[PDB]
Amino acid sequence: MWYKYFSKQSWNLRVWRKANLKYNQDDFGMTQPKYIARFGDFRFRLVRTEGALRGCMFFVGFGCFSIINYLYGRYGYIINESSQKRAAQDLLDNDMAADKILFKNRVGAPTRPLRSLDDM
Amino acid sequence: LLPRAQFLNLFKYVTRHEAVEPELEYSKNYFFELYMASSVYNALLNSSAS
Amino acid sequence: KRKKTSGDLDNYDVLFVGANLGGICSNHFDKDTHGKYKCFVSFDQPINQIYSVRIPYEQQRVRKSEYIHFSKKSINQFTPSEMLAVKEILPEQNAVVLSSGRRIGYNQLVLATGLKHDFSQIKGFYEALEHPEHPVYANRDPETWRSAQHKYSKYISNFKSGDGYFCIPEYPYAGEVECFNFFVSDEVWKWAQHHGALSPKHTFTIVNANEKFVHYCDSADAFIKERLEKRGIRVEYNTKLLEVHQDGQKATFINTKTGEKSVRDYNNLYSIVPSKRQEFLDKAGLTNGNGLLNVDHQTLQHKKYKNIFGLGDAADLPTTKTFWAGWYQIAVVRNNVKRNLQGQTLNAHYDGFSKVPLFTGHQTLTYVAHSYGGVGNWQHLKHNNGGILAWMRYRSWAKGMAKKFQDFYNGARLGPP
Amino acid sequence: TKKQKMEVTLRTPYKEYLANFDGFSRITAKTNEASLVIQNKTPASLYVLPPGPLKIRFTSEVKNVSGDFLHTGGWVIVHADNTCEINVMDLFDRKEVRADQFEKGNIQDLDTLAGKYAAKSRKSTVRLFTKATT
Amino acid sequence: HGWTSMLSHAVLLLSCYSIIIMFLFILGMPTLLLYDFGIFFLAYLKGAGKYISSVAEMMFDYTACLVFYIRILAQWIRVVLMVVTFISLSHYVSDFDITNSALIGSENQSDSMNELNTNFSMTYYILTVLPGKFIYWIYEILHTFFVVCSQFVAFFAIVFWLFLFLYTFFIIEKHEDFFSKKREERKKKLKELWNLKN
Amino acid sequence: MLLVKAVKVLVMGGCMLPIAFGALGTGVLFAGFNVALSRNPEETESLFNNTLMGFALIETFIFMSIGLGFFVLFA
Amino acid sequence: MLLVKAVKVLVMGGCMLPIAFGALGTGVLFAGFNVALSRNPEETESLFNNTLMGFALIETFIFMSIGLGFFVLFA
Amino acid sequence: MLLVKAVKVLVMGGCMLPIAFGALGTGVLFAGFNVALSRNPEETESLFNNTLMGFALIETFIFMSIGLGFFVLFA
Amino acid sequence: MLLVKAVKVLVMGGCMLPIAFGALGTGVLFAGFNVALSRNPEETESLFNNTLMGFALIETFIFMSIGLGFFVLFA
Amino acid sequence: MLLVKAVKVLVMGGCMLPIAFGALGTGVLFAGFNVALSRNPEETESLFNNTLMGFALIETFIFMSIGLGFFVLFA
Amino acid sequence: CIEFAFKKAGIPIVRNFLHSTEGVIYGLPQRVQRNLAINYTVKQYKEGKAVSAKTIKTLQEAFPSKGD
Ligand SMILES: CCCCCCCCCCCCCCCCCC(=O)OC[C@H](COP(=O)([O-])OCC(O)COP(=O)([O-])OC[C@@H](COC(=O)CCCCCCCCCCCCCCCCC)OC(=O)CCCCCCCCCCCCCCCCC)OC(=O)CCCCCCCCCCCCCCCCC
Ligand SMILES: CCCCCCCCCCCCCCCCCC(=O)OC[C@H](COP(=O)([O-])OCC(O)COP(=O)([O-])OC[C@@H](COC(=O)CCCCCCCCCCCCCCCCC)OC(=O)CCCCCCCCCCCCCCCCC)OC(=O)CCCCCCCCCCCCCCCCC
Ligand SMILES: CCCCCCCCCCCCCCCCCC(=O)OC[C@H](COP(=O)([O-])OCC(O)COP(=O)([O-])OC[C@@H](COC(=O)CCCCCCCCCCCCCCCCC)OC(=O)CCCCCCCCCCCCCCCCC)OC(=O)CCCCCCCCCCCCCCCCC
Ligand SMILES: NC(=O)c1ccc[n+]([C@@H]2O[C@H](COP(=O)([O-])OP(=O)(O)OC[C@H]3O[C@@H](n4cnc5c(N)ncnc54)[C@H](O)[C@@H]3O)[C@@H](O)[C@H]2O)c1
Repeated sequence: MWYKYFSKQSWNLRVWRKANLKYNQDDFGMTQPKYIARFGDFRFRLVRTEGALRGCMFFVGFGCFSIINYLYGRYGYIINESSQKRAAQDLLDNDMAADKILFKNRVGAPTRPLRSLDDM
Repeated sequence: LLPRAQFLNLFKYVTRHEAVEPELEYSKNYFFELYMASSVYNALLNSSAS
Repeated sequence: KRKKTSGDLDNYDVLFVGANLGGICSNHFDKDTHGKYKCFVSFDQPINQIYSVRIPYEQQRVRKSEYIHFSKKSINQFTPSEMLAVKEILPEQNAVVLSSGRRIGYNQLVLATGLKHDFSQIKGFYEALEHPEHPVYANRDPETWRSAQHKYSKYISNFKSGDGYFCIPEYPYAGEVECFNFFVSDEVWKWAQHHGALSPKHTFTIVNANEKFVHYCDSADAFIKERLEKRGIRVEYNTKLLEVHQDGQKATFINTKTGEKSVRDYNNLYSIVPSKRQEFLDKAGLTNGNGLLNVDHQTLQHKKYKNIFGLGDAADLPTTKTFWAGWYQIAVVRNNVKRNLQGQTLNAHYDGFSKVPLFTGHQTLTYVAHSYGGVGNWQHLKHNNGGILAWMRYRSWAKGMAKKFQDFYNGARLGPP
Repeated sequence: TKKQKMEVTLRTPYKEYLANFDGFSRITAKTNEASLVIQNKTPASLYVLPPGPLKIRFTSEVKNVSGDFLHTGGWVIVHADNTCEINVMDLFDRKEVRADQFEKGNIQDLDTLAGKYAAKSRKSTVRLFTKATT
Repeated sequence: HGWTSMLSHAVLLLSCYSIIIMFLFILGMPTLLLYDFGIFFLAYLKGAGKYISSVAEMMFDYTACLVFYIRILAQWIRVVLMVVTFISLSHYVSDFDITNSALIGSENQSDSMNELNTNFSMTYYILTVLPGKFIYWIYEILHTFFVVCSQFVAFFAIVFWLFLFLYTFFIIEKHEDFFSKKREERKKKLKELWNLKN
Repeated sequence: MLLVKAVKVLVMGGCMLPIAFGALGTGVLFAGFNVALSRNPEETESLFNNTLMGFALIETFIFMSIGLGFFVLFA
Repeated sequence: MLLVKAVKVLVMGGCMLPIAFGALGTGVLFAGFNVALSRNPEETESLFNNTLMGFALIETFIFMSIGLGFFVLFA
Repeated sequence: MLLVKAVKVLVMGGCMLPIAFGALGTGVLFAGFNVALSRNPEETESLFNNTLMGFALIETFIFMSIGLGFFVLFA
Repeated sequence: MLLVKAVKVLVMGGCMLPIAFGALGTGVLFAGFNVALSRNPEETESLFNNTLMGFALIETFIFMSIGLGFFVLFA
Repeated sequence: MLLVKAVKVLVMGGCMLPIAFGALGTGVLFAGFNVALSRNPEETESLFNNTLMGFALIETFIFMSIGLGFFVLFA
Repeated sequence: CIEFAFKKAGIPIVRNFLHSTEGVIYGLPQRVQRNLAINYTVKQYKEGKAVSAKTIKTLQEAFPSKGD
């Protein structure tokens, strides 16, 4: 007679795999938007819940960020080595130009940088 | 005349007539007496005269 | 500075019947005359749904606050309004009787009653469309729903299985091309069949009461019928929905051509609300045949009773009854009416321009542009097979169109030109 | 819908002073929180006046009334149709105050949670009435 | 810690280990709580998403997980205030003035007893200067009591009491109520004994 | 170069401005909750819930800026 | 050159000013909703909706500023 | 070098800005509590717990700021 | 050296900002205590206690800044 | 050297910020005291005393600032 | 106070006006004095069960209160 003492007020939820099936995912959350495309639809179709998706993508992010940061260390010079060589000589070209137009006192100190606009 | 319980629940919805000098929680109970005593006081006079 | 005119008068010099397009004309008619005239408006319904973004609304690209607008907002503050329908029209006496019975006189009448929806044409339809769970869907939302109801967005999503029917009522009806969502559903329902969300034994057919989809544009109707076949959709012409049983999910159809009716099980049903001609326009002898106003195609002026005009859907014009089509009709009516009050001639002619988007995919569309003679402009049926071009044009109509109807009703933004 | 310029009704269970009057120009009373002023076009609202003073201006002098009264407590209601009604337990003029006759045997009170507030009000009126005479 | 003074060469040994223990196991309390939520643990913190992009929520969900720990780790700044304020008082008391002028029969003759010791402070020393030194002493100890007594409560009232009130709860719905109906039947079986007034 | 680096670290300090407004916005929200509670203590649940929900959005902007801070500091 | 670049990153930091005001304005709006709820809690859904709606308009300015930031940061 | 270090210490001063708003937000919070308390003292306990609770979240941001302060000053 | 000290002492001056806000919050706190007392003077002592309690949490932030001030001024 | 002296004399000026906030806080406190007095004049002496008490707390910050000011100006 | 008198104690508004005038009933003219009078009888109605006379009208006699 265990069903005699079972309280039906526990039917407020339908718990299955640590998830309540009576959740209006169509009106709240990442699943509410109906303008989602083939990829976003196939993604939720697999997991059925944003909670499981967000939880898995939580760790996948550390994996991807640590990977791209590695590739940017190992590789990367393929697309930025030019901007470094340019700034290297540019940092020297502008320094050589400063020594030409700058007031140096009896010691090598630019004590008058605001003498004119070109000096600033 | 409706009882206190029905009158209070009905009166708390009052919004057209502002009640801020006494707060609604007090004005609801006070105006209930006026609503009840007025009818009672009026009836006694009619019966006493009759 | 300026004072609001009185609404409790016995007669006016201009009278508009309608708020959707009748309010846009008044707000535009005043700015054209600077308020030299007193115009009255009398609409029937308090709320005007933006059916031009109905599909973006079903995709939840537009919130319910940008899809629902009160009729008062379309009308300006200076012009008075009253939500009472006209009970009868007396052209010989130049007056109008309202539901209450107050006689009102006029010098110029503009009719914009459009096509009034009649849910009673389909028994058991409104009762099922209001149910938050029954799979019966329609083209508009009832007035008994609150902000927490989103059943409109479940027609495409909740089609896990069963027989689907897309019903089109008998012409004239409202929402010819702006409510055809059977191209986006096919693409969305194509994905479901790929991963099993949609059962393989399902049937979706288009039940068209009319013989053709677009009556006044053959080039547009040819593309639709051509694209339906390439996609694999089935159609049944001359058949119109007749009854809806919410208990057993039975839909009684009838082939008007053969008069043979049948009953078919459904699990996801969509139907454009059918219209119905109003008798007070026939008692006055204004409509012609189908029930549309008999007015000129160029000047929009009524054949008889030159002091009466008509625009929108109620007008009998060989063109697609759209909103952009109405934009060009507002400028013409306010012009001719402006010339009628001055006795001058009518130099404003309407070319029959009508512009409505056709959503060919989940995020792609193509504009159906055509003049009176069905001839299309540079936009007619462009980027129809999808692509980057249709994608951008889709976002511009879904994310930036409902934000404009607030201005149209206010007055800050006028028509296209 | 709407009513005329205004109408005020001052009634007492034992006598009616003004069934309906319009000549008055303004009304001022003291509520629990602060003093208010009810005149023409005053929005709809409810008020409960403790036993304080009630002063009302008359454009034309009304017989038997001075326009300055001390009420023992009443209810006030301003209906939506620009109409206010004043109902008090009792009313009298300041000239009949007969001051210095207070505390003539009713000083005793009971030490309870209700008697504390009971005396609180009684003391408030004494302090009020003394000022009302001025 | 007095009874541990002979148990090692460091009087505060047990206190130095306990502060690390206290830190590690309090640092693990949030970690095991997420393990108890499961893979949905991010919904228990932030709730439902807003955008369809998982990458976008990924950034909002990371902030939710950091805040989850910052509510805890940020409360250790309170402990620093308690220590800093405790040291400031030990410094003032340890460096408080004590001289042979306060000693009875001092034999520390070389400790400024036989020298000229003048100052440039306010005279009436015991009336102006020395009371002021005790005035500041009373301030250092009153400020210390307020900080340690207030920050001590705020630490546990937030790290445990409030932290668990936000992320944990108890349900009101019940699954079985067979005690209520047995007590009624059991009370009828004892109806006669109660009639005797036990 | 060296100055732009100095501005980056400087902008990171400016990120503490929402932190200041977030504190005031919190006291203001809880100050109203107290009043709103005394006016009608029957509905503690809704008021209390809407409070933290507001607090959520308030602090959301706070951490949003912190992200923007480190972003400009390294990008 | 680099001077203008320094102002570019500086303006980028300035975008955190509405973020601070958006936080304060949030608490103020919800603080009123709390009081408004206790006053007449029958219209929870109505008042609740208007609250989130207004807030959405706030983040519009916020995101607008950030967009303006990256724009001037790169253009 | 010397410039950036001067800016790091400068930002460390900026952290004292929330400390100011926290004081005002605190007085405002307890200012409302006294009013909310005088309005309905029967429910003092509820108001009181919510009062101190909000205060905790207030100085939480303040402590959070000091973190970022020392961070940039040493990182 | 002195230059870094110059910006340190500059930061040390910033500590007077909470000292300023603390005064305004104090005036606001006692302002509410007065009006709140008038509405329900029966519980004067209760309001008075919570009044001074808030002023303490104010100085909590104040002394905190002064600590942070002197620290960074010498560390 | 000389530059540190300059920032010192400037910080000394910063002490006038609490002097400004303390003024506004005083106006607000007495503003509520007036309204609070009209609400319940029966306790004028109580409100009046607590009123001045708050102001005394306002000057506390004033003395704290000017004190810290002259110190930093000479230390 | 009229508000807290009813909140912290079951004192109706009418009873409050009575206790308010209680201290000034003698000051007011005799016209008002005769008006401020409550004297009746209440019986629990069996043949002769109870007979209660309500004459105080200020204490917990006619308008009971929680405080009393
Ligand atoms: C360069 C360095 C590279 C380094 C590489 C390092 C190595 C990398 C390897 C590892 C890669 C990472 C692994 C990822 C997989 C891991 C799993 C996972 O995370 O999930 C996938 C994950 C899912 O994404 P999601 O965010 O969850 O999806 C969002 C919604 O859910 C989606 O919702 P939806 O599905 O419903 O619909 C989506 C879409 C609808 O989409 C569609 O429908 C299109 C579908 C087309 C399909 C095409 C089919 C093709 C078929 C093949 C061809 C046919 C076959 C022919 C065969 C021929 C054979 C020869 O609807 C929209 O309208 C979207 C909004 C509009 C687009 C917004 C784009 C913003 C970009 C802003 C920058 C603009 C830059 C412009 C200028 C650029 C010039 C360079 O993928 C990603 O996250 C992509 C990366 C996102 C990072 C964004 C941050 C960077 C910002 C952009 C860069 C800005 C420029 C910066 C520098 C510029 C310098 C010039
Ligand atoms: C120096 C490092 C410092 C970091 C220290 C951090 C230490 C953290 C310690 C915490 C403990 C970690 C141990 C985890 C135990 C996991 C055990 C387990 O596996 O049980 C499963 C258990 C899930 O079970 P459940 O939730 O109870 O119920 C599941 C439902 O029934 C399921 O319902 P459903 O069936 O509807 O869901 C569907 C499905 C949905 O799943 C998806 O989302 C799908 C994802 C996409 C998959 C790819 C799809 C590809 C599609 C291909 C399509 C092909 C088409 C072909 C077509 C065919 C064409 C013909 O969901 C799942 O089944 C997956 C759930 C399990 C995922 C477990 C992920 C674990 C990742 C851990 C990686 C790192 C471990 C390192 C350990 C190192 C130890 C030395 O996993 C968890 O509970 C995860 C909880 C972990 C939370 C830990 C958070 C701690 C904080 C970490 C970050 C803190 C940062 C701040 C640092 C501050 C300084 C302190
Ligand atoms: C027809 C008439 C014929 C007769 C006429 C007779 C006329 C007589 C003329 C007399 C001429 C002057 C006498 C000169 C000889 C003085 C000999 C002496 O021992 O003084 C040494 C004494 C210490 O100096 P020193 O040893 O030479 O060392 C040099 C430097 O001090 C060293 O520098 P430092 O910085 O290192 O020193 C620290 C500094 C520390 O800084 C200070 O000076 C401390 C003072 C701060 C408090 C200042 C406020 C005092 C006011 C309190 C009362 C206010 C009431 C009203 C307030 C209303 C507010 C709006 O000084 C001290 O340490 C002072 C400690 C000793 C005083 C504290 C104890 C006082 C006992 C009080 C008991 C009172 C009970 C009643 C008894 C009265 C009779 C015995 O010098 C003085 O204090 C001069 C006193 C000048 C008189 C001031 C007037 C006081 C007014 C009292 C008001 C209440 C009575 C009003 C009566 C009205 C009558 C109409
Ligand atoms: N797709 C749809 O289902 C649908 C439905 C309605 C409108 N629309 C769009 O709205 C555009 C313009 O609409 P419209 O102006 O032609 O008509 P309408 O649908 O906007 O309605 C006409 C207005 O007048 C009122 N009305 C109708 N009969 C009335 C009567 N006897 N008395 C008083 N008022 C009366 C209506 O309530 C309404 O305010 C159309 O081009 C169409 O695209 C679409």
